[PDB]
Amino acid sequence: NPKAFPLADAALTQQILDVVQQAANLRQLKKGANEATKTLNRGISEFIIMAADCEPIEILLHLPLLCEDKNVPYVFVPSRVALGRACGVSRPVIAASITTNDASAIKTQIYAVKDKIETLL
Amino acid sequence: AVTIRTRKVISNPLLARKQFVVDVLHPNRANVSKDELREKLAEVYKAEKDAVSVFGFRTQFGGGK
Amino acid sequence: ENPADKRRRLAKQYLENLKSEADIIASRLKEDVAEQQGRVFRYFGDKLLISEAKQSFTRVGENNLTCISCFQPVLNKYTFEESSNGDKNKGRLFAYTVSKDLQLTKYDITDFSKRPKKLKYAKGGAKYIPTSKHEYENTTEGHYDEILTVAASPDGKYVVTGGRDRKLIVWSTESLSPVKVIPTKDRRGEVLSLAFRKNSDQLYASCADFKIRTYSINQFSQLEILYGHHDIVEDISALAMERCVTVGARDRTAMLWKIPDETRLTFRGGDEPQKLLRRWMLFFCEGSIDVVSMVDDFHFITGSDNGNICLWSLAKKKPIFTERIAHGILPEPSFNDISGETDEELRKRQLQGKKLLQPFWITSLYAIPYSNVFISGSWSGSLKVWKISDNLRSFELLGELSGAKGVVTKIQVVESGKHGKEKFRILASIAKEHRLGRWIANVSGARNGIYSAVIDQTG
Amino acid sequence: SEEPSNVFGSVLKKQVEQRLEFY
Amino acid sequence: KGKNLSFK
Amino acid sequence: PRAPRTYSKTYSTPKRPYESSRLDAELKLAGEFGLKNKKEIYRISFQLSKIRRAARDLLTRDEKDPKRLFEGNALIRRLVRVGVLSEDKKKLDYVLALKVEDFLERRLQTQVYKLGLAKSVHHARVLITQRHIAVGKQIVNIPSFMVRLDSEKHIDFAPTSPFGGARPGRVARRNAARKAE
RNA sequence: UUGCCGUUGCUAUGGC
Repeated sequence: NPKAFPLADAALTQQILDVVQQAANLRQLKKGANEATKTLNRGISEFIIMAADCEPIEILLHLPLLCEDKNVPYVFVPSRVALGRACGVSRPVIAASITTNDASAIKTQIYAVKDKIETLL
Repeated sequence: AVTIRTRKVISNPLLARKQFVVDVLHPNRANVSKDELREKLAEVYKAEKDAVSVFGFRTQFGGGK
Repeated sequence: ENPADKRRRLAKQYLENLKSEADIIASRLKEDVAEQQGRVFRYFGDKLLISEAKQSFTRVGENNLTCISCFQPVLNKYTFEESSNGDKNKGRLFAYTVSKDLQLTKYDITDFSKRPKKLKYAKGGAKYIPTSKHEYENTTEGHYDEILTVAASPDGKYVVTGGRDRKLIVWSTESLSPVKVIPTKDRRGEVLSLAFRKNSDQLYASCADFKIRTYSINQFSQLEILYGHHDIVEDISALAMERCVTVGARDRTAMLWKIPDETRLTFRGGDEPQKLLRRWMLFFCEGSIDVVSMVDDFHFITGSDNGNICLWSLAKKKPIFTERIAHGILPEPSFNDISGETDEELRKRQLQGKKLLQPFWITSLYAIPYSNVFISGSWSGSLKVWKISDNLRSFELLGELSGAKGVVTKIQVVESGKHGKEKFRILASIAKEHRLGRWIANVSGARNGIYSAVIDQTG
Repeated sequence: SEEPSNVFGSVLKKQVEQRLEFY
Repeated sequence: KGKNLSFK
Repeated sequence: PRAPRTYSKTYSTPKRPYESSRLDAELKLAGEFGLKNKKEIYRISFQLSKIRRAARDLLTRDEKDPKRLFEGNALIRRLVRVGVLSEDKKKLDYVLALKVEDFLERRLQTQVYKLGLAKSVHHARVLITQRHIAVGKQIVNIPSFMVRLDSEKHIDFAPTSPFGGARPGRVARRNAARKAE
């Protein structure tokens, strides 16, 4: 019913906010909306995370359109402040993307959350 | 710097001494000679140098200790 | 006139002062050595008068003050000499502050009725950028990137500063002159917290490389490295003995180091909203542990980003007591801003009730050594003071100080006066943005300043 | 937005105007 | 319990 | 004649080494993981064979048996600790489903390539054999080291390494000097 | 009280 949908519960945000951090450390993370847009055009994203408190929220809703067109999972986290902190950047982040790499060291838990996010959808 | 630490200290008045295990950390240095240790131990325990014996030193693989 | 006689003279004068002040003499002498016995021996929380505290918020020059450090001289019983570096500094209280503007500033806080007065400062900049680009050549006299933390040597002879520039310079307290530069020797070992061993020269530094660095300030030489944290080490605290306690941030694990034995104790919270809600039949999952202050040699407290203040005992891995949402819930976003739709009801639907709401973070958490009281800080706009139970099994809210407005980066407490009657002054560095980064939305009324509050004891 | 408003459009332009003066 | 010293 | 001190072989020759698909498979495994010769492959296969044979024997036992429960739980615990077996597949049937490739990525060489410290498998082995890599406190020069989860989280360049913050190498300092002179 | 700019007392809080 809300434009923000689906919204992960408090537990799931923790595992989602987990994966993004190692992705940032492993250079497997793209931060910010326009980067997230680009990755969808190249089709190099497992899934993309968004903040539900984005000011305004309509700005990031174009990302859902791309994924469901491209059959990519997506999810919303309650706080952009928290999401940016996990991303490792000193500024709030409204949208982030995990890049495709079957050769990631953090492959296993990405597919783990990629399973839960799909169930959420 | 070089740091010297003593552990498992057992007073042995029967032999009239104190026995213990020496752990020396020496970053950026090959190792420490026995005389240098005996010096440090002598000031640490407030005893004469001649009353200090040190032996059986093995540096860990990779160095530094 | 041998030194033993001098000690005898100083000891004799010391006893005469105690006799003039006053069974009682025997008790005070025991208290003079209570610190060696690592137990809480300072029960004065009930005697504190929060309501009559004289609050003041002295501002400062630089933007985004990151840390403050206070130096209090203490008389040494073993030699009967004050910790003051020089005769001029006898009974002079000093506070040192740094910001993200690469400037270290010292202030004089001897007078509680009066307020901190600037004495000297040193400012860094692009002049100090290293040309070599190899780490070990990071021996430049000044800062060239943000400053995060400060520690003042208990001898009052040195103050040490660190930040995101992967280095540690120690400055002379009197002139703020850099005497030595200690590179961290890691590409990503950026200093995050500095804690000194009380009444001692050992410094413990927590860095962004997941490691703790132990230094000897007099020898100006590195001693040992501590590995074992699985994420950045945000905070570190110490007391007279070498049990430094640290927090691993997103690893969500508080960790105590026995340096002499080369052994460590692991502490984890492990709280889940599901069980908490069922036992109730808004609780937020703890995200990271950002602050730690060790109340006692066998006890310590931590602050989480879910607004949870947790008490710990070395015997038990799990927290013994928890205070959920200590600083409250962040104000909800405005409906006129959440959505661009004209219809208000459409905008209200985007607020999603209370799901979006999140708690304040515990930006600061400080406990007075071996005492029954500790202070917490956030950007809620008020400093909360708590008292631990006599059994050290739970704590309660003693009061609040609403003078501070902005993020409470870091807190200190200083006391003055006679043993029975002691006046307590709380110094808290206040900024407009969080120390580690600029994530926080600009808080209305937030100001970059040092908050000061003098509290009196009566009863 | 099914029924877009101009409240955000106003402030965004004001943000641009501040940038224009700065440069 | 032992003792600790540092030099050079 | 002192009672003999126990020793064991860590590998066994395959039943038919020359079968074509087997040669192609070992080629693939070695190139993916940069193995020096087939002997590592045989060692890993022998270890997997022992482990999964134990798993099969335990499965043959009826459920709720003290032996099945005890040794099965021990094997599952060891396998998850080494990182081979995922936390959510803690059952003997999944232990039966293991493959040599899994142990192969659990080789330290794979992780040092993998985390971004090295661009390639062979560069990774070069870094390991050259004492540029540290697990926690300890410098490791063995590419075959089997990494635990706590261990893989702590992989880094060693402090003494020129890449870990030490002074430049003999070659670098030599060239810098000759440039100075 | 403050890098700057104000208000409020004779001290306390508003803006970048």
